[PDB]
Amino acid sequence: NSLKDLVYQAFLRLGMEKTARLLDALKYYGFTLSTTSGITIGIDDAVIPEEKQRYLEEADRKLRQIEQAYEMGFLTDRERYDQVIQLWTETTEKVTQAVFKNFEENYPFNPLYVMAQSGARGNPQQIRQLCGMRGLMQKPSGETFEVPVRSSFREGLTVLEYFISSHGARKGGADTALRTADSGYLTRKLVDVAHEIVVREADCGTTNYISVPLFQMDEVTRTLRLRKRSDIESGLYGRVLAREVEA
Amino acid sequence: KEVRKVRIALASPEKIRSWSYGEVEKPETINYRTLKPERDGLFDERIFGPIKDYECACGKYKRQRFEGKVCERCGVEVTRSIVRRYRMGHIELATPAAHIWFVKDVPSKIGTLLDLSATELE
Amino acid sequence: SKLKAPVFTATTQGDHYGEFVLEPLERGFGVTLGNPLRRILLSSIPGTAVTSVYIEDVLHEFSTIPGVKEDVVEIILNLKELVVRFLDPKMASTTLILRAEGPKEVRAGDFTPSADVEIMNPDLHIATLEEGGKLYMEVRVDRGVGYVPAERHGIKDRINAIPVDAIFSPVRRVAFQVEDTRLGQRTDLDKLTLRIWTDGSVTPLEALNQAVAILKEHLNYFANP
Amino acid sequence: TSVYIEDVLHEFSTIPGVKEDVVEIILNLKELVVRFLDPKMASTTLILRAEG
Amino acid sequence: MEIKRFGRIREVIPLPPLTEIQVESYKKALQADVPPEKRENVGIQAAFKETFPIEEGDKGKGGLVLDFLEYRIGDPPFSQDECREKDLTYQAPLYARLQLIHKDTGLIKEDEVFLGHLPLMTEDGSFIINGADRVIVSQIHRSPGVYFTPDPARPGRYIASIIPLPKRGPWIDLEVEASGVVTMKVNKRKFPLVLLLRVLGYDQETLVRELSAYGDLVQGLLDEAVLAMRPEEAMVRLFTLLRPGDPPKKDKALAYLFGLLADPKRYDLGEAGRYKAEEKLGVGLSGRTLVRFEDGEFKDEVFLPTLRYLFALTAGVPGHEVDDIDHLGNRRIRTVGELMADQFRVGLARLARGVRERMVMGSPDTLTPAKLVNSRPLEAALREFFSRSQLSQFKDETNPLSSLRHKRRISALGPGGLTRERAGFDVRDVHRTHYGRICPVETPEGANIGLITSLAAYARVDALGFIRTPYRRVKNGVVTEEVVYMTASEEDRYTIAQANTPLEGDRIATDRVVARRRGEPVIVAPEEVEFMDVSPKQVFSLNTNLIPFLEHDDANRALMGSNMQTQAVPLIRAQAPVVMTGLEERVVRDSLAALYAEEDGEVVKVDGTRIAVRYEDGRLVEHPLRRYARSNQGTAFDQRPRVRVGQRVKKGDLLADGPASEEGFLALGQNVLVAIMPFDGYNFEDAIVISEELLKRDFYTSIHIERYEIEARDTKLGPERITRDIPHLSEAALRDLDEEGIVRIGAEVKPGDILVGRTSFKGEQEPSPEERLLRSIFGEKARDVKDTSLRVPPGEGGIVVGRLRLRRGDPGVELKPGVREVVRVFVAQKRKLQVGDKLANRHGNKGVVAKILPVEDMPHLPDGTPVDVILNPLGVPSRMNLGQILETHLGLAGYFLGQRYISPVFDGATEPEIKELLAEAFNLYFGKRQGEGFGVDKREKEVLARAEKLGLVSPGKSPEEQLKELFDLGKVVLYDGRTGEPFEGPIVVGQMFIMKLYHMVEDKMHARSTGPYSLITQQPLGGKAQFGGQRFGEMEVWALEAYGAAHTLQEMLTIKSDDIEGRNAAYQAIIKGEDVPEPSVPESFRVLVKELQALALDVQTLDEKDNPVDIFEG
Amino acid sequence: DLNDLYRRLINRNNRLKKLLAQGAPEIIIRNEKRMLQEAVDAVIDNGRRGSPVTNPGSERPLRSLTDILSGKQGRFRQNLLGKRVDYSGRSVIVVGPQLKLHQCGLPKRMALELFKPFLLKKMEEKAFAPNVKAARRMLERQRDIKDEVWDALEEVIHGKVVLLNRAPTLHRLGIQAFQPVLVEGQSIQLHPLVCEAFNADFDGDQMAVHVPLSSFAQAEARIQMLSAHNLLSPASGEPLAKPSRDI
Repeated sequence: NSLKDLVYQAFLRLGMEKTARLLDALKYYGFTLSTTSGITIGIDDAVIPEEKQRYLEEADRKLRQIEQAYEMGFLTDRERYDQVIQLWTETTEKVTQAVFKNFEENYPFNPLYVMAQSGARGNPQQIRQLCGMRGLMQKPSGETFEVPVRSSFREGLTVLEYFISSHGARKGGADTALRTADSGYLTRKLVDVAHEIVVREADCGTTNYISVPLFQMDEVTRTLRLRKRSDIESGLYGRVLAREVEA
Repeated sequence: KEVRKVRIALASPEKIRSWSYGEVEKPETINYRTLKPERDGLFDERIFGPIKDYECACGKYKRQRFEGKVCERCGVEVTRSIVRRYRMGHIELATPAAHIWFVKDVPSKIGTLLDLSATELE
Repeated sequence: SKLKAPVFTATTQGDHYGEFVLEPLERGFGVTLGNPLRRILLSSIPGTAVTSVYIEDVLHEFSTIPGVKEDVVEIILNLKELVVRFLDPKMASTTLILRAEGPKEVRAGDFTPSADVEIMNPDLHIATLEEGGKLYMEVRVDRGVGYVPAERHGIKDRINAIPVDAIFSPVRRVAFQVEDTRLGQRTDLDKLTLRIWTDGSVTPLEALNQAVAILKEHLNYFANP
Repeated sequence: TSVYIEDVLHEFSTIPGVKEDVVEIILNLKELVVRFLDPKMASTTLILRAEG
Repeated sequence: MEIKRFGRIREVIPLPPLTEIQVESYKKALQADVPPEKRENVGIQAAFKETFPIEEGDKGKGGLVLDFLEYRIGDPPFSQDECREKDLTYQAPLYARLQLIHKDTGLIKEDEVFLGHLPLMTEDGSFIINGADRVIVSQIHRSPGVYFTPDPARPGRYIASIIPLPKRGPWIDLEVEASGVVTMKVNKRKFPLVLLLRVLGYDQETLVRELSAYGDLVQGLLDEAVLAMRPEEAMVRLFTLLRPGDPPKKDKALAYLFGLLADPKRYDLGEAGRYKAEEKLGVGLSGRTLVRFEDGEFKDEVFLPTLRYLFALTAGVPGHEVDDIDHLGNRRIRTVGELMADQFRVGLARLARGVRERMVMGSPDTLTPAKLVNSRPLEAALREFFSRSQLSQFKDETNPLSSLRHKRRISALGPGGLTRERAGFDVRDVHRTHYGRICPVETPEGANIGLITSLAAYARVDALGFIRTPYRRVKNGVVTEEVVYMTASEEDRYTIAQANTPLEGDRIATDRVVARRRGEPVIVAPEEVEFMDVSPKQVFSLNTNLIPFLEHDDANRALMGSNMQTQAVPLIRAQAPVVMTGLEERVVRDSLAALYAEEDGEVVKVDGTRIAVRYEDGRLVEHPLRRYARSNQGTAFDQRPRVRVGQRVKKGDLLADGPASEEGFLALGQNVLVAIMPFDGYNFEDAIVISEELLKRDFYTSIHIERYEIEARDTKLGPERITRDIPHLSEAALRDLDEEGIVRIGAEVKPGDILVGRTSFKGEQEPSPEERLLRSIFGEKARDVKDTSLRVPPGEGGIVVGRLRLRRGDPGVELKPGVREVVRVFVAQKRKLQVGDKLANRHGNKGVVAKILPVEDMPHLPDGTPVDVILNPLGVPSRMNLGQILETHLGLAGYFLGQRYISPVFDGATEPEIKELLAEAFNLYFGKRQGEGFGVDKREKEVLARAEKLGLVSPGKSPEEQLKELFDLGKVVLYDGRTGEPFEGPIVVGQMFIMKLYHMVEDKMHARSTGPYSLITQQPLGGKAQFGGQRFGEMEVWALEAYGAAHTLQEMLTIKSDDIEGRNAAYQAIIKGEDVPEPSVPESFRVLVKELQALALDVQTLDEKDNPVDIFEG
Repeated sequence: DLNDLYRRLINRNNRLKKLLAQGAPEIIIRNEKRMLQEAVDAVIDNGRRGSPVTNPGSERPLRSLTDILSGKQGRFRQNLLGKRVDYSGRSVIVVGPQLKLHQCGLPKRMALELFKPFLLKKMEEKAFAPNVKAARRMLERQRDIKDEVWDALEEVIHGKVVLLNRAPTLHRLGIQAFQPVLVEGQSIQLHPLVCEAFNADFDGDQMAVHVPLSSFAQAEARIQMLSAHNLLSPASGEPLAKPSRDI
């Protein structure tokens, strides 16, 4: 994000020419640097937040209390099954954010992290599976076994957890699959239509304009709220005002 | 002057003939043993353009200028080997015709302009 | 083996900087050469700078100064940029005397005339004072070698004056890069480019010459005794 | 810099009685070292021979 | 070297004899080694017998029949090696014994009647069809029975299913629609099913009985009181709506397939078809959809118990539920031996209509078998099979693994009974079944993903293709030795437990036991246990097992590794991965590409060309060593002597290695020393750096043999000879063609240089333009017999080493229609590494190279020795393949420690166990350094200086320790050879096993300024002298359009392709350097306009003022 | 394949052209013209009705005036689908760390074959190599070029650029231009940054390289297609030459 702006920015108040050179050196300067400062990947750096135990521990316990709460009748099979689920996911999210908090107060230069923080590689997600843990999987028919994946890749995930954590890559490999084929399917049809449309004049001469929506109307709550950052830009960016505005 | 439109007009008997340069009112064309059309046919060059470089089928002045190459018994106009790529021909037919595309397209361009029981009739 | 001798060009500036360029080079040598040279430019180099700073009125880089606009800490840094040179062949140590007045703008040349030594950058902001502003300034200077933090030597010329960070390393910045040009069916042929930035003292050129000669002499020891 | 063996036309060959194969042969030679003693010595050719 | 082996759980049984899917299946089909009176059906037996009591039109009256007794196997008209050099189908004559009784009687048994060439299998598992080898693969289709399932174009309602074995019965679907009815779909037909209920003896009150009251859908299937009539009458509204053209009461001549006997309908002998259509249906069925000739009419069996679960399914009660159509207990597998047998019900098909038409025209007395049959329909239909069907695949001979990998495959595709290339989002997916049967991480990247796949190690297919996977039985708390190979439908009711789970001596150890039931993963009580898997290997595919630390790799970036490991190409100084998994060795043996000894004896003669032994008084065999022969990809595998000339052997052990093998162990690539880190963006995004060092040691070098061929035909302009005599060729050229047209062996090849002369007459014409400017590039105008010799295609080449010759007429050499004399020259090449070449780890880190750097650069360790490959980190994060990083650690370990280890599937070593040797290596390694007299220097400490500030090192401990501490932490300090200063951060280093893949730039890469202009389309194609001709698609253009690339667009649509004018025009243009193009009017435009008129319609042309054009000027 | 149609088309128009000249048996004249059309019929739109022409032997439909024009590369589509360049060349791509942005790969080997022309003449225009064609002969002496040569190849390209492209191009960026440079190794060298666009990966993927001649197309390129002049994604007015995944 940072530079990007600069990037853009720079360009803003400086000719494309320059813009480049900048882009350039960065490339360089960073590189050679991104190496002088020799970082690496030694599994140990694949940190696990001490609180893993206490978390998979205190959580492991909230279960013997919802199944021993079921033994009687406190919960239907439905009121029950939605608890072991909304269970591990609450804890799961603890795993996530926790291994991270520890990731700022201790080891703020840890390979992985830094990356994810900076732009390098790594998203909020992934990192997790590495260190803290994965979570619950999606069945083949969109379901989720009430049995989690405690292990984390840093640890040699066991036999079963794999056979269930598997689906994901291929049912999510069907995407990269059938999602690649259809050439540009969309693209084409598209094309054929507006291949005409081109800047053919300066000002249609029209007075007519458009009313841009800044505040979304939640078709559910009906309560209001302005739009999110981006959207906007991609709604006004470079637009052309039709009837001057005061504010 | 260069193009600035393309209008598709129909096909007229008079005009189909107008073109064709030749008149393949003749048999089959090829000859494998000896590469040569077949005394008037699908490749008779005499009617189209010369297969080879300028030259006839027997040999004449492959001269750049003069304009209008032919012979005694070798009327193969001498104007390069490419033009074999556009000069058409024709088989002045026996009697009637139907460029299907007016018969079995979609609306039946003829079996409409004249009713003719939509189809089955034509 | 083959390969001819390099082409040594040099786009000089005047006093600072210098884009020297040697072209013809077989793989590796690019780095080989430079790197160490760099490690000499910025390392052992003959030069001079401030070593102590007496300032009549208040001792402590962390005090206050009436009559003055800036503060001790600054005069310090401003004093560093300052550079002087030695005309006497073997006198590795001089004392300088700065004299302030009422309302003025201290300048690097306004330093005690004296012949034996030479102020090289007469202008420098140094300081600037209000109405009736005092500033005697026993500024001691040394013939150093590279960089010696004001916190390694502990200077002792006077009792209320402050020692400082010796920046007597003419070589103020040196960067290179080994791009590779072509000369025949070959294209990965090392192409070095050196750039040494220096204060108005010793020309970058010499910055190099002296470097080599040093690194040179520094090889004659691998002799065979 | 190079070699030569009896009835051999290419590096990818075999010889009756040798469990190697040019390769196995070649890769064992590339390595070998030889002291030249003389400065004049621009180059020379060694030579070996096997039996029974 | 010295090998340690981690984890226990002793494999109660090694792994299946692998190649079992092709050999053990093909031998129990073609039983030529078992008395002919015996043989318990299937394969050729059940094929000759399903169609042999073959009568003759007219039942009883005029004679002529023809039956079966036993079938005789043929003997190889040729041997494995010849049938290959000579282009033969290594088939094998197959005779059968016929005898046909007449009406007047006669026992005329014509002694073996040739029916057709049936190809024999190989020890391998592949065949020899028209030359090379192919892999008759094993598909997987929907196992017979009945399940029903919901309705697709009508939610809420249900459709019924009746699937018998395929190619032996019709498809039947009882879908209930909105009209109220319950129509019957059969072979593309949708008629009122009420018409088939009455045919099987059902009234107007027993269709309302057993199935009304509940579900008022029976009052739609009912009111049709015009067809709720008579028995032999509901047979003519069925034979006049199922088969038009014939209204006779012979509606039990056709209505006689789809039911009784087994001519068509039937789902196995009563197995999947019955044993399944019994438990879920209305119990009790024998073997066909109902039955005919019983006493007179048809006594229904399975068109009502399934019509009592489909309507009680569209309302219904419990027990009546949908079936899962992708379950394995619900899925089958067509093995090899049977797929040829099914091309025998098709080989014996167009043959049971080549006689039943031969007994109508020919005298019925003058007849004896071998005079009624022609035997062309089993050759043309059983040769058509090994020569065309999408399943008969080439055979990946890259390495030996892939070879086998191929075999293990499982396809859905297929000739008819299969899946197209546009469906499957309820199958492709991995299913709660597969567990131990069909690996889930072997399928291909995209395009096909899913449908295709490799079997799960141990698992075996059996009986009616039911996958069966090994489990170990317990005595409810105790632990047996007995092992349970069982089907899936036999697994959905057992509470199985991991093998991973702690077991003391021989039983259960602890109370918190992890177990699964049906498919759900739950924790179970120690004696609440039925079974327990034999191990995890039992779970992953074959190669998906070679993975060392799979325990720590994403699931996605993994298959990549099991895969790719296939596109693995061999090298010379090969070497097996430092970290293995056992099987590592076995793979090499079941592949057979390595040479072993049946009985133990001792070797006597030993050389590259052979190996003679003298087994224990069992004679003295002497198997040769295939030396430098070509694969099919090209590869070039060759076995190699790896034994001495004097030593008692070990009952059959590596009698010498194979291609990428090292003394019995699979050596895909070469474990090398790696350094994980970023270099000047020299491995960037997914690139990799190399040290000249390997080229030095010539470490990563591949051998490859390209196969060139030629054909000389018979023409009108004369026959195409081939002599070492061809005009204008300057001797210095021919120079290496002693063979009288062929290149001699051992000749150094170049491009354009001659390979195989071949003179053809042709001509009869005169050159002209667009080839007389070139031309003299191909002639000097000319000759009465032209060059047309082979010549080396641009780039390729190498050193020859093999020539083959034929000529229409040799004993077995059979040339096509028009051809005479063949030739094939074989030239190979060394290939080392070339910036860009492709390579990766089993852990899915595919990565090519961009910068081979000198041993002067190459960040080296402190003790001088430099790394090899720099494996930047970045490529690890977003993907989750830790383990690879784990291999590196073990690496450095295995370096100083001097060894190899085996970290099997989820059984490998461990962080606590590894740190152990890692330090165990440091204590050693360093003992080496302090012993020399040194002990860490400024460079190092300075690291450790920050190594602590970074908390990886424990503060307050001697420099020395901060090292070990760190060392054990799998990293260390690294020096950048370029600058004396080391890196400022410990660096993870170690030995990483890698490989070289199929792709190698050398075969890609091209460029064409001009050259071969097609004559068809009028544009750049092929390439005799100079080569290539890049394509250009819409996308390209649109974007081109994107930019106001006007010309860049036009010049991209003209003088660089069709518009003949230009290309020359232009071509010339530069030869002098002018503006160059400006083409008059693009070719194509005219073309079209003309392709137009060449189909009526003027297609004129005007401007702005609307006026006549002049679009053709000629 | 078309020509075999026009065939019978003449076959009939001649066989009946006779019947009328002699022998007026009504019924026949009829059974004949019935083919006259069916002739054309086929030739034009063979496929129609329910009976495709049977070449004596195969069962292959054989084109027709219809088919031919009927896209599937039928004179209409064939254009916006393919065609094959004259100054083309593809290859595997690799890091161009050193390479300054606007710069680019191209190893001598191909780099030459992909310029034969210009080189040639430029050669003559230089004291070396007497006559044009004469020159043609020296760069055909199998391999191992001379020195002076290259020098040329260089003064040869200094100034002109080339276009590049990954496999599934998609956006104008999908292709760019660069002052290519000669460089060892046979693969193609490419600058970082770009990657983003083509979704430039590094696993042996490859790209293309087209050569423009028109004093026009050339200019067109660099001033409209240089990655350098094109930094931002119209797709959303934000950067693309964005440093990253390391830098």
